[PDB]
Amino acid sequence: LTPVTVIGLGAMGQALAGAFLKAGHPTTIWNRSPGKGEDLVARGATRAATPAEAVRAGEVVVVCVVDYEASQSILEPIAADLAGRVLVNVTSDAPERAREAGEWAAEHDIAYLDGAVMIPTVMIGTPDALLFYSGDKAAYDKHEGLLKSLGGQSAYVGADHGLAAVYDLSMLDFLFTSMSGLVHGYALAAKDGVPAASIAPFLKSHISLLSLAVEETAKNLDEGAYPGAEANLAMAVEGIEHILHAAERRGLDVSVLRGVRDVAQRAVDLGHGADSWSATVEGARNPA
Amino acid sequence: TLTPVTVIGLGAMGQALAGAFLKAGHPTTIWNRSPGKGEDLVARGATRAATPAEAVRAGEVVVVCVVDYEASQSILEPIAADLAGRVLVNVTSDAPERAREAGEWAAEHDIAYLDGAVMIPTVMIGTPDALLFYSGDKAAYDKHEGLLKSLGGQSAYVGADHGLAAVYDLSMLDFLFTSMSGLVHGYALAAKDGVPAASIAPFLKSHISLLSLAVEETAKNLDEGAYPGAEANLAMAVEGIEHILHAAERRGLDVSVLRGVRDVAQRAVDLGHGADSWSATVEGARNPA
Ligand SMILES: NC(=O)c1ccc[n+]([C@@H]2O[C@H](COP(=O)([O-])OP(=O)(O)OC[C@H]3O[C@@H](n4cnc5c(N)ncnc54)[C@H](OP(=O)(O)O)[C@@H]3O)[C@@H](O)[C@H]2O)c1
Ligand SMILES: NC(=O)c1ccc[n+]([C@@H]2O[C@H](COP(=O)([O-])OP(=O)(O)OC[C@H]3O[C@@H](n4cnc5c(N)ncnc54)[C@H](OP(=O)(O)O)[C@@H]3O)[C@@H](O)[C@H]2O)c1
Repeated sequence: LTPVTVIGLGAMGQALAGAFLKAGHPTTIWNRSPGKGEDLVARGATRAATPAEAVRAGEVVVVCVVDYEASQSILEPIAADLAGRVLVNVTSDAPERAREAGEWAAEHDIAYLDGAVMIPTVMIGTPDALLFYSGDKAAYDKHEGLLKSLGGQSAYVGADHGLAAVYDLSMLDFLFTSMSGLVHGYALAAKDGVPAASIAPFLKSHISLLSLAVEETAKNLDEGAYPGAEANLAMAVEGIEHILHAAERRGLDVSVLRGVRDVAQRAVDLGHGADSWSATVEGARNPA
Repeated sequence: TLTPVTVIGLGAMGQALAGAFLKAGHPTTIWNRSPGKGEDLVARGATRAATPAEAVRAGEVVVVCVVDYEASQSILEPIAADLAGRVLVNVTSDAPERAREAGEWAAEHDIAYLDGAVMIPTVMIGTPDALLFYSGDKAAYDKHEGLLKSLGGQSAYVGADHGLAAVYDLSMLDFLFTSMSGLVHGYALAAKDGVPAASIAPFLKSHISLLSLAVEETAKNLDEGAYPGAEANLAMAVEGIEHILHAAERRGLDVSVLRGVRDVAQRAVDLGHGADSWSATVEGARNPA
């Protein structure tokens, strides 16, 4: 039963440590700020007094903090104590930061997986939870059972240390932008006296539509073909402008809709008014 | 015999509506401003009218589906005399203000009026996955419910206010178009590092599932004014968005949408919500600087 260490006792670090304990792994925890995660110690975790003590207690060291400025500020002073252990950083950040961390790990003889948690804390430790990994495949295979205690959908995506961050940020781009639009549409409805509870059942239709659009948009963008006969971009721009101006008249922030509209109109300017929404990729890639 | 219907507008959606009326056996008359559209509807049995006046005279119910209300009212106003008596159904997507103006005009001309919206793509018209909203004259909706239900399983009359369907429509399209922008953007980000969209797509089901539950939870949070952030705080999410925005900008992508996403979230943090959940961003949307 491989001993593991969790660096970071924010919401997600605590979830990761809890899943390791539930799976029966000896678990050691550490956080910059004191007093967090009381229940983890009640569940059997050892609380380390220093970062070096923490890493020396784990054959695998899992880091989950807010950014790589934070993670590397913790890890750089203790590089010598990471020798012979597998370092796994699941902090969400840019591929450039993951690649820099990977170069530093290689310099110090530290087996390295750079990863990402793609689901909320309550899903950690369940079969459906998705986590990405990239880097040392031998280390991933050796500790696959340990890692799968965090989520059944653990997905290794390649040896390049930035690849997990590519998949992570691309998906979060979609997710956060979508969550912004969800809040915004409910805010628009509320301005006109419609509670969100009345809109929510109908949005199931747009969730189903998004599932179809995931596949079609992927094929269109990979191909560079944007067939618009059944729904053209010029029509969509007019539709978006109606939303934009309605929300503006109601005193809502419309920075997001203005961006949606501007990127779409840019693609129209580039010749894509008869193409589908997928042609907006041309406006995103070729801004004015 | 079956109720005769007229479709005004032979763009993509008008053609789909006319095709569904034909499939159900309704006599169907069609008209479009520009020539040469919808000839396959004529082959399937539709009658092409030469003018909008002739088109409406052939229908007990008149269904309009054009690009905006500037367009629809420019067609309908000159033919008010021929519309009197008939039921007018406008499913063009536009602002509630335009729908209320059109409903007032119809009422002042003794035209029974439904204002509606098509919420799904053309392939779903005539199927159980169709969703259309209607608001306005309940008596006309009830009389012609069977005709309207030939378009789609979910045919939802929402209330008397002529602008109410438009509120439901634009609120949902706000979500849909914003989400579609993010889907294109995320795939574009992946491609900048050589990752095809086909490689990202299989994993997006995880986030569609998240969004499916967020639809319900976010609705409750906003209706209640409760934004519990213990398990995912807004300050953490702002940093996450920053990383996406910088990664994308450094790869040469337009980041206007992410900048807006971040700015509304940051405004909510500035209003005291850094420990609350993403739902607290409604306060930034409502109280811009
Ligand atoms: N639902 C979720 O919560 C969720 C889901 C998927 C992914 N994630 C990812 O998980 C990561 C952690 O997020 P979280 O939700 O756990 O955030 P959180 O609850 O805000 O925790 C932030 C963590 O980072 C630490 N930290 C920040 N700056 C630091 C510094 N300069 N030095 C040392 N430690 C520092 C904090 O330590 P202190 O306690 O000392 O501040 C804490 O342990 C993020 O990358 C996030 O995107 C989270
Ligand atoms: N396509 C979809 O997936 C979809 C889904 C849901 C809702 N809708 C809604 O359906 C409505 C129609 O969209 P669509 O996809 O059919 O658009 P489209 O294919 O671009 O067709 C536009 C229609 O409007 C007409 N039009 C434009 N300006 C006009 C004017 N000044 N006078 C008269 N006619 C005018 C066009 O006639 P000409 O041929 O003479 O230009 C055509 O019939 C929009 O409100 C849209 O949001 C569409």
